[PDB]
Amino acid sequence: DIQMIQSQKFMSTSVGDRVTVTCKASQNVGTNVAWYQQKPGQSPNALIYSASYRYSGVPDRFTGSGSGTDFTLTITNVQSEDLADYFCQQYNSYPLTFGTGTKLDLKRADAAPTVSIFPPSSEQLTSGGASVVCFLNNFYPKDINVKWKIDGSERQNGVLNSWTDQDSKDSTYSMSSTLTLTKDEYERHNSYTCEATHKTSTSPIVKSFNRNEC
Amino acid sequence: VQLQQSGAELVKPGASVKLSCKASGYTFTNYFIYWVKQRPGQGLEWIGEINPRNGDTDFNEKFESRATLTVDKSSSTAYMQLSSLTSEDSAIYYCTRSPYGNNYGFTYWGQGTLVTVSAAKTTPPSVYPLAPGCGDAAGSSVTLGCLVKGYFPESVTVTWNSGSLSSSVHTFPALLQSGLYTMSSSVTVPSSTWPSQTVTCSVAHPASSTTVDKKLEP
Amino acid sequence: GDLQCLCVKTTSQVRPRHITSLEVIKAGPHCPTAQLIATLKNGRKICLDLQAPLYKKIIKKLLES
Amino acid sequence: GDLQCLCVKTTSQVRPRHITSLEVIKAGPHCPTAQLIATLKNGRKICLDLQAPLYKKIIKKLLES
Repeated sequence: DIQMIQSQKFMSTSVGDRVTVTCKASQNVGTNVAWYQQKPGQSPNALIYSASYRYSGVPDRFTGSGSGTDFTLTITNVQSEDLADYFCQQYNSYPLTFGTGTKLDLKRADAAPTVSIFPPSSEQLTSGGASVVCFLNNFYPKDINVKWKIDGSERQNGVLNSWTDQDSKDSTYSMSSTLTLTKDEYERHNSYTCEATHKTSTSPIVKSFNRNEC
Repeated sequence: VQLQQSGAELVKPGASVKLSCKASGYTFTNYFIYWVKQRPGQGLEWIGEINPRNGDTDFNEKFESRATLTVDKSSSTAYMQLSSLTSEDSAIYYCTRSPYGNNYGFTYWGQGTLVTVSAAKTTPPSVYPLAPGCGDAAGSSVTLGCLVKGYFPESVTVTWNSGSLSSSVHTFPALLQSGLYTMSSSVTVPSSTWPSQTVTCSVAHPASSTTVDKKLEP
Repeated sequence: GDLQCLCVKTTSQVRPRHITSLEVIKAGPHCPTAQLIATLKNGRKICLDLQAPLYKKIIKKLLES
Repeated sequence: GDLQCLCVKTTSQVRPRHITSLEVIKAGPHCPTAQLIATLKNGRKICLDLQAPLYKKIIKKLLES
């Protein structure tokens, strides 16, 4: 066990930037280094070996550097496809050691969260509960706050949200506002509105539905 | 596929879990096999290697006891049991390969198998349709979702119409709700023609083996 | 993706003045990595290491008789 | 105990015209199968079968010079 110190773990750059994944060795390995590419929610693909020699079918953009205890991974031109994760390796002493990882984000056209209102499921009246969701997608940055409006008031009984890892074609996150309310309190109230305060618009964008008719 | 893998599942602390791995070609007997688990929070850790010809290994000293490798020349097969779990064994396992036998990085990997430690109450997946209707619905691209909550164990995948518009796909992570999980998904689709075409979200949960696909209309 | 690599493991013992050819097969559609096969005096094919200045030094011992 | 076989797939279908050189390697210690590689006229290598009597078909066509 040696460990490979990765100084940067969370980075972000534009379309066509030179990036340097910092990876320094605790003890000497001697050129026996490897860089990988972990696709979001996919197996790490073989990138390059010995901080110089590239594998079969690897684009010219990738370039390794340094030897011994100091190594560096550089990249010339980046595309929407090149957005992923990159890891560090050493192979000279068993047990063989990895690292931590260094993610990246591509900078492009900034978006406003296109929110849609969704009435609770028709099966929710045959199970015991409520499911009010406002799906928001394509926005920047990942930092947003969820607010609600019911009959003028608000509830925060069980609003559980989750952010997606940005798509490899638009580079924008998506959040879902899941509710876990009861049946009785739900039926009593009428108007249902979900508020989303963000930098994209001064006033929180909402979408409301009436209990009447629907 | 050359390096397939087993199904994803969870088990109780202090137990045993047996994995599987197959290969294709002579690129088995000569090449050294490796096993690694992905946290994925902290990072990657090495378990050990194993010669296919002989049987000689060389595990990691920190995770030696929580390891057991038996390679069978049956059909290029490689198994791994786990000697007593804890709670940190919550990591997705891989069955990797290397091009120069036991050195020069890690070429082939594989799909993987997700393993967690908790042993809570098992629950089949709950699927609920989420469509507009009655409101406005008018626009250029009306997006829709399908809620898949209240399930156990993990491993879940939902696909809309087998892939009608794969551009800007959405996959909302699981949330631990009441000893179970809460998952959701959506996709983008033009409002050019909606009241005509049929759309069904195909829900998979191989951990408990259940499939529910519901029709969507306003 | 039929044909595959022609090497397995590196060799420790290296005899600078006992070799003839050095087939340096670069990465291709077949083998995902480069190759350094040498032919011995007796005709025995072996693989070598890339990283280390093996060849950097071996060349001389081949070129200077 | 290094040096892996070059072939993984047998194959039989091929053009008897578009080819350059062919060789057969004996079942050595490093490679147990009967190797039969042939260098393509375009710059690639392909393998063949033992009991498939189509290897002879091409040999003859090359001596016609």
